[PDB]
Amino acid sequence: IQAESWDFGQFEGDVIDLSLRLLSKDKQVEKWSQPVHVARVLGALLHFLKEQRVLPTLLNKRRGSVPILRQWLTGRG
Amino acid sequence: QMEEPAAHDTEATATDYHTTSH
Amino acid sequence: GVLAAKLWRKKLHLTLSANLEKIITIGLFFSNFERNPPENTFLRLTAMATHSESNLSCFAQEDIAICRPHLAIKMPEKAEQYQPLTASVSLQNSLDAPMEDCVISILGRGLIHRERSYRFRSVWPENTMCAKFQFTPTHVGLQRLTVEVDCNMFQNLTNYKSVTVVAPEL
Amino acid sequence: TFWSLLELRRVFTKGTVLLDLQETSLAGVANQLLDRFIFEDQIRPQDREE
Repeated sequence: IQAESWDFGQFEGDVIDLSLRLLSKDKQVEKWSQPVHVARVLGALLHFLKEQRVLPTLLNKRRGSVPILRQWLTGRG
Repeated sequence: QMEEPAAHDTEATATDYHTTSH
Repeated sequence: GVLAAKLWRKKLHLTLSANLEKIITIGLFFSNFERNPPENTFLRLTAMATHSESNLSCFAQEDIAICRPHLAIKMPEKAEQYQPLTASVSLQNSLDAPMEDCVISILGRGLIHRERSYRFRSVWPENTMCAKFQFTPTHVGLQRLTVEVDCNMFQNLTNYKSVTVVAPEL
Repeated sequence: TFWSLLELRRVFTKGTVLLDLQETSLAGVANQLLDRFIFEDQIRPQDREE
């Protein structure tokens, strides 16, 4: 087992705005009080983004989750 | 340590710090 | 689980005496591989024993990880905020070739703004790199320094070390 | 003055930029700026303390 250091970066200045913008694609705003609904919606949307944006095979250099989220949501990076 | 590493001007991960906030 | 490349095959012909256990030692050498394994792949080692016309073959498999040289980071456990801090980084070249095109990067949220990449000299086999970095921690708390080493033999070799940055004395 | 803009362009061409610096005190800004000054060969390490 090899541990890779990862920067989640959830408290970056735009991650909250990006997450709320992604959640805004769900039209059941009344259910946003429920963590189960929010988690399900965001998981489905992030899986859809991963299928859309991840390309077939530096290319393996990683700088945490935040650049990946920015590239998935905006197409830049 | 012994090495005095020389700076490498690289922009490979420069876009990884470009925020999406306007 | 996607098959990347076929690296090595080996065929043996043995005779087993009745009710006798036989131990065969086989050396698994990188230089025997038909090609270098693709990056971020794992080694599937399989054994298959077939005898005469029994129509049944014994089989075993094992997943083997590829182990890269250890990136040793030396740094004090505690550090004062707004005071210079030195972290020495060492790597031993345990490969069969010199390490060329060597780039080392350091980063970490709360210690270094974005990342700073440096070039260090080529490392000949059985020699050691020993690079020292000075930076001033500026945020109080439990921080982490991440070091990444790049060369022509391996890329994105990452190690980390945690440092507790404390507030200055009143 | 003409020389003002002349030298401003001259030092901007090799200037050290820290954009979106996650800092909230003058000491932190100064320390990170001096570290980036050393990184970009703008100042020698013996000038950093002064």
